[PDB]
Amino acid sequence: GSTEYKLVVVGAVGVGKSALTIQLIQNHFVDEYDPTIEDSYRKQVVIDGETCLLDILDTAGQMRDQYMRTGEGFLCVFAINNTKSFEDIHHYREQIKRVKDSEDVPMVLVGNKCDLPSRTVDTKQAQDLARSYGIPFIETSAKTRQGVDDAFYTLVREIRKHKEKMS
Ligand SMILES: Nc1nc2c(ncn2[C@@H]2O[C@H](COP(=O)(O)OP(=O)(O)NP(=O)(O)O)[C@@H](O)[C@H]2O)c(=O)[nH]1
Ligand SMILES: [Mg+2]
Repeated sequence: GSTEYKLVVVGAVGVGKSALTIQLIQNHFVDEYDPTIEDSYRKQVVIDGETCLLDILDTAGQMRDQYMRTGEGFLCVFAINNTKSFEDIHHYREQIKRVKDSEDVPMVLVGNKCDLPSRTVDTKQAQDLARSYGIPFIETSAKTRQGVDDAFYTLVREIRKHKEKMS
């Protein structure tokens, strides 16, 4: 078996967690909203010449300790027209560090819905927060597929760097 990576997608209700994950796995988008309880998915990919098995947990917007314990890296999603969702990232991250007992947990900040018109969260404020945390920031649109593969592949790169360092 090729290296397995356990990725967990977290963020507020309605930000696009499910829409990003379904683009990655099935290559389509839907407008209809079906709220998530707890979903999981598996996908084989090649990243930087290496075959990876991605094991993805797609979490509910509104159980937390257990997924924080199992995940190796976290996709922290907000929507660019949802100020509260952006503010919520601080609270997710604190809960993660506390569960892992560690200042260093692989994470990627994702600002989704970049296809929409009136953004209430600006790029600079998100870039600033990612610089503070020492993690990457990626803008995405699950509607168009812009950035989707980059978001997940970057998270795997962050997990690889963390194993190297911990060694
Ligand atoms: N314009 C646009 N709409 C999107 C985008 N991503 C998701 N949406 C829309 O936003 C709504 C919520 O998407 P969804 O994937 O269900 O969000 P979620 O974060 O999984 N919700 P939950 O926490 O309840 O499981 C749907 O109407 C969906 O089509 C996007 O990038 N752009
Ligand atoms: Mg969902």
